[PDB]
Amino acid sequence: SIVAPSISIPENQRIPFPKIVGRVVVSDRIPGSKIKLYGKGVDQEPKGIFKINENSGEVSVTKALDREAIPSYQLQVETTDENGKTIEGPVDLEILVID
Ligand SMILES: [Zn+2]
Repeated sequence: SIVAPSISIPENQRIPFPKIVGRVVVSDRIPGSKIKLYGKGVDQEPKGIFKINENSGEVSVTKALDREAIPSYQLQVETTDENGKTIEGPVDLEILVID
């Protein structure tokens, strides 16, 4: 299955970016299936704020966040085969921007 623990990121982080801020773990995971991340903050506006290493499942933020602008994000994570076809998923990844 997929484990996607919730992340809290303080607003106003300093460089450098990107910063790893968590990882998704499957563990009993398929060769060489990939972990995919989607949603507002990734491939829907605002685009490119978060990304995932499709192998390690480490999630990274790409810039400093402002809690007053968006105080939280809710993304979807899944595992795919080499062809991006869904195996496991989706499951929420919640990201809270803390004061
Ligand atoms: Zn503050």
